[PDB]
Amino acid sequence: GHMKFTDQQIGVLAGLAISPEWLKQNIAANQLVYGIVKPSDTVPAGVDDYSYLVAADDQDGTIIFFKAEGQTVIIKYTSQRNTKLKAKALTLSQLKKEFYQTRSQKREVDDYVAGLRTE
Repeated sequence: GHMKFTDQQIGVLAGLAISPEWLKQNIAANQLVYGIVKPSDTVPAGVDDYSYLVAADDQDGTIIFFKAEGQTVIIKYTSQRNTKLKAKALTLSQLKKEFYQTRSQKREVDDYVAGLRTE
């Protein structure tokens, strides 16, 4: 912990970085779930309390794992469910300066945080 931001707020940046259009299509109809891995369901290695973005209908379709630790985000995404994740490490600053530059944008980004499902 001892961090800043909230995971909710960071995941939008992490998926605007990785298929922003797929993030948008799903938020348009609220079809996007924000949920945590946990020792809960079938998952790959190295995500043990990572947040994962998927749509409720896109299970095998497309998926984006992320976790902010400190001032880094390790985005772990794939286009094939049955194979391991890629890795994009960025600083939390990188993502903020890509998808949180302006003041007006702080609406839209936080709007994508408030048009997700959580369960």
